[PDB]
Formats: sequence, structure tokens, C-alpha cells
Amino acid sequence: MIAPMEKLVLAGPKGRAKELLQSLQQAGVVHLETLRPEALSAYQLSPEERAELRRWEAVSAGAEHTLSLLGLEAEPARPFPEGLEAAEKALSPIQAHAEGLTRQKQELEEELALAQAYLEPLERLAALAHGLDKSPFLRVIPFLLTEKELPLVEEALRKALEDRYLLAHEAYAGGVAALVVVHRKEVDQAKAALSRAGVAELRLPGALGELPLSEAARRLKERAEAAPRELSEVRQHLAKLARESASTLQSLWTRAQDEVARLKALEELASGRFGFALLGYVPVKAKPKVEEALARHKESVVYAFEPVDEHHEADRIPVVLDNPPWAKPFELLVSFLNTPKYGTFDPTPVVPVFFPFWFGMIVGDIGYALLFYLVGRWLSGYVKRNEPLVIDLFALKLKPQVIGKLVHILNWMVFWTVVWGVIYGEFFGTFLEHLGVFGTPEHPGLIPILIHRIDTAKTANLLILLSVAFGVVLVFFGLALRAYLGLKHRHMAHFWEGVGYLGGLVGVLALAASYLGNLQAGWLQGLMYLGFGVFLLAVLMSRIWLMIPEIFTQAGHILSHIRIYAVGAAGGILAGLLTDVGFALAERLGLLGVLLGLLVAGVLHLLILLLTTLGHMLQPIRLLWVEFFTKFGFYEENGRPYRPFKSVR
Amino acid sequence: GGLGLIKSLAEKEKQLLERLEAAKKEAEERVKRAEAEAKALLE
Repeated sequence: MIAPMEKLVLAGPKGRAKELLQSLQQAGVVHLETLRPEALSAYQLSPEERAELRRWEAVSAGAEHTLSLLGLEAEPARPFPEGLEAAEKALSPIQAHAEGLTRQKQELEEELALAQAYLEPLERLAALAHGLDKSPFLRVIPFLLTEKELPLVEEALRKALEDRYLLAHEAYAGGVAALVVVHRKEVDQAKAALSRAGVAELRLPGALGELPLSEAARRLKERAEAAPRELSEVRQHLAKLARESASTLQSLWTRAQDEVARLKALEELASGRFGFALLGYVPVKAKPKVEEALARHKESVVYAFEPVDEHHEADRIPVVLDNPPWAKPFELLVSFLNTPKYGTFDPTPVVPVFFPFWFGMIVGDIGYALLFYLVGRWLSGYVKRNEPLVIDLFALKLKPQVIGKLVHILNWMVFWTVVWGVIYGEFFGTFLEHLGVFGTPEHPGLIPILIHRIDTAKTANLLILLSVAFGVVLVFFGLALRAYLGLKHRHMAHFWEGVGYLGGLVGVLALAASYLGNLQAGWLQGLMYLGFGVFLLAVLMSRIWLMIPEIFTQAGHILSHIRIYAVGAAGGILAGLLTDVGFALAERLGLLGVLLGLLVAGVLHLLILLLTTLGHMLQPIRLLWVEFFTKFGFYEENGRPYRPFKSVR
Repeated sequence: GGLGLIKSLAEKEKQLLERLEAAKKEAEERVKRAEAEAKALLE
């Protein structure tokens, strides 16, 4: 339920409020409040404090960037209480060492990548040009061109001198190093002519395209021989530096984040000229620790824990879930949506009340339940390993508390799933082709089943009736909660709207079961007339022109409950057809392909279960969020968020 | 309440501003005493 979130007023000195802010950040269980304009200053405390906070924030950003360059991640742990100068001295040394090592490793990798392409070509060009490199007669433009279209480039060389303008490729058969040697200026004009024919000389980077080709190939072979050992040494040094300094950087960044959060929270204070005001909101379940922290002031400097506002107009005040531990695990799926208006109803119990009972009616396969039990054992072993739920495939990093809540929800769902699957009387599709443990009236072999789930002459009508009954009960619960919240918030429009929607739905269901359903339309004729009159009376008392579309939308939300029975029967029919085809082509085909046919049928059934059960389990919670939330509103102002001080640890 | 913050800050700031105006009246009486004894000493 929505907690109190009661207010907390406090008055202190400037430095005493700094101490009390450090206390209330260590006791970080109260969201803050500015309240600056009410006859006080804005607590622009000090530009020296602003500069020290900027220095600590730069230290924290440098610690984050140093963990990033070292490869470490933002792993929260206990802080390191030390001076800011000592923190800078600890941080900047390893940060500078890692930055220099990373720059050297990137430069060595770029040098190796550049040397991997022009090692053999520059060496071949220098080998052909072993005496003609830099003597001041003629340039030799080597162009790394394509395969043997050497006459298309040599057209310009034939336009040049006869027994010279040697434009050919002696070696480097992959990328043909077409050396063209004519002159200096005449070969520059011929290089312009070859570029007009389409050409590009080997203007390499570094010292390769900035020195003579013999020294270029020599430095290329030298860098090629030096790059691998230097890159491996840089990788080993980076790994050793990260493994040696990651814990110190993490503790330093934790203390830096703590002090920076203290500075940013003290920025949101209210100072009173060597006095200071403080305003917060904290839940009722932590009032004792708040009073114990407030007693730890200078002389318990004058504060008060005052009450929060009522159901009317609590806008900036946040709320909380506050569920029991048997129902606490659905709080994540509850918080996937928005928050309530601190007086709006918490429908989080309806999730654990209705979603597993619907999912067990959907998933009646006890082999799928055993696979879910094995997957829950795997998730329980992963949570016992206490690692982060890390999947680089999905790029999903989830907390271990999230995995534990998911495992608890999976166990609570698997209980009702096994219950309704034994009520369905089906296991792994159908092992009943071999071992008919669920007895049928058509095939009496063992103890009976409640619903055979392959029969539909009576089971389908009863299943549709039970699903429609559960859905109409949930719709009536949503309309009743809407009218109750309209009465509790003193909003008679919402209460009259819920009453009129309930009366219209009751009259519509009565008229349906009278005219289109069974006989004896006399006892319910006045009931349908009363439902129509109640809808018309609430329309007249509302006068909001809430037309027939709202009633038809409520009718569709009620009728959506048969989709659960449809999905359960569809999954059951698919699993029964798959198990029947496997049993036929395994046992009825000689009973010798029992193992191979059973394995192929199990692979196909696992693929079909992975393809279908995700959407099948998704549609229950989707229909629940579509029906119960929208019948209760749940899209009005989205609540206010509870954000106390961190003490991130 | 926020008026409660206004009140409990007005308490402190008016007592401290009373101490500041006491300090400046004190300094004015220091000026009076110094000039009186200095002129009597010169005479």
C-alpha cells in the first residue's frame, strides 16, 4: 500500500546542517525538497565549496574514465575515507599510466595494421629499385593498382618517352605495384596523365611514405618485428595494472560518489544566514532510524517529523509499494508500469492472485512444468553463484535480487501450474499414448481426469464459462475499486462512472443470458431494464457524453477473458498433436523408432514450446494490465517517485 | 511546515543580528571612550 511519506522539517547551523546532511545521507531514507522561496535564501553555500565539489566530481569522472580505459566497470562497494588531494594522488598516477599504455597500444596496433598491407609491396618495389631510390635524376612513382590492365596505365607511358617511362609491375601479384619511372618533372606530368587514366601512388603514412623506399621497407620490417611483442607486453601491463588498481579505484570512486552526492544534496538545501532549513519526505516504517539519526545532531538541533498530506492533493510527495513478502516478488512487474496517486489503489496483489492461476490453465503440460523446474534450478544455481545475471547475447545485466524475485515468482507460478496441469491431466504432451495415467471414459486405463482437454462437447463450454466468470469478476472488481477510489478521493464523477459502468455491464450480461442465452426471460427482464435505467441515470447524473463506446470497451475487456481459454486449448491441442504424431511414428511405426522418434518429437516439442509459451505467458499479464489497470484508471499523473539519499555502497 | 522553517530560521537570524547590532553599538562606545580619554590626556 501507499506509505505515509511523512515530512521532515529541520533547522540547524550551516556546518551543523552539513553534518546532518552527511548523517541523513548515511541514513539515506528520505527524499529531499527545496522549498527555497518561502522567506529564505537559496543556499548558494560557497563558490569555494562549489569549486571543491567540481574538483571531486572531476575526480569521480576521471575514476570512471580510468575504470573504462582499464576495462573495469562501475562496481559499487564500500567507500575509501581519505582526503581529496590523497584521492587525486591515488587516482591520477594509475590513470596516467593506463592512459599512456592505452595510447601506446593503440599506436602499436595502428602501426601493425598499416604494416600488414605494404610490407611485401614496398620491399618488392625497393628490391626492383635497389639503386634507383633517391638519386637526383628521376622519380619512380609506384602505384598499387589492380590486376593486368597494365597497358591501360601504360598508354600514358607510351605517350611519354620511348626507351624509358618504365611503367610495369615486376612483383606483388595481389596488388600490382606498377612502378612508373620516366623523369622528375616529366614523370610528374606523366603521373598526372596516369591519374587522368586513373592511378594513385603509394603515399603511405608515418615514415613509409615520408622517407626513401629502402629505409621505408626497413622501418616497416622493424615495426612488424616490434609490434607483436610490444602489443603483448602492453596488454599484459594493462591487465596487471587493472588487476592491481581496480579495487582501489572502485573504493575511491565510491567515496567520491558519496561526497559528490553529499555536495549535490547540500546544493538543494535552504540556508538562513548562519542557519539552515531542511525539508524531506520519509516513510513511516523508518521513523525510528530517522529519529535516531536526528538525535545524532549537535544537540539534536531543532527538527520535527511532521505528517504528510491526505488523499487530496499530494503531488510532489512520493509513495511506496509496501507489499508482504509473499507478494513482494511481483513488485518489479508492478513497477514496469507507472505509480499511484498516493490514494490510488495498489493492484499489485492481483498479479500474484490471478496470473499464475491463469498461466497454469494456459500451460497444462507437466513436462513443460518439469522443464520450468529445471530452469528454475539453473537460475537458483546462478543466484547461488551470486554473479550478475549477465548475458552478452541479450546484452542483459540484471541484479541478483531481480533473479531471486524471478525465481520466487517462478516457484509460485509453477505450484499453480502443476496444480492446474494435474487438473488438466497432461504431462509432456501425452505420455498417455504409452501410459494412460489420466483415465478417460473412452479409454479407461487408470485414475480419471477432471477435463480430458481433447474433448470439447462439454469441456469447452464449461471452460469458456469459467474463463468468462473469472474475467467478469475481475471487471467487477476493477469497477468497484474505481468507485471506491472515487469515493475515497471525494470524486463523485469517478464513483458515478464506475457505478454506471457496473450497472450497464450487469444489464448487458443479463440481457445476453436472457435473449441469447438460456430461457426464462421474466425474472431478468426487470434486471435488464434496471441495468439500462442505471446506465441512463448515471449518464444523466454525469452529463459527460460518455457514450456507448465506453460500454462497448468495457464489454470487450470483459470478453477478452476467453482468449486465455483459447490460448490454453490451443497450446494443449498443439502439444497433443505433436505427441500424437511422435507416438504414431514411433510406436505405431513398428515400436523400433521409439527412441529416435521420441527424440525428434521432443526436439520439435521443445522448439514449439519455446516459440509459443513466451507469448502464451505474456498474454495473461498483458490482458491483466489491459483490464484491471484501465478499469481502475492507472494512467493519471503516473505518481511521484521515491528517491532518498543513496549511500550507494 | 514551511512557515515553521521560516519561524525557526527567523529565531536564529534575529538573535544573531541582535548580536551583530550589539557588536556595532559596542564598537561605537569604544570610539567614544577612546576619543574622550585621548582629548583629556592631551589637555
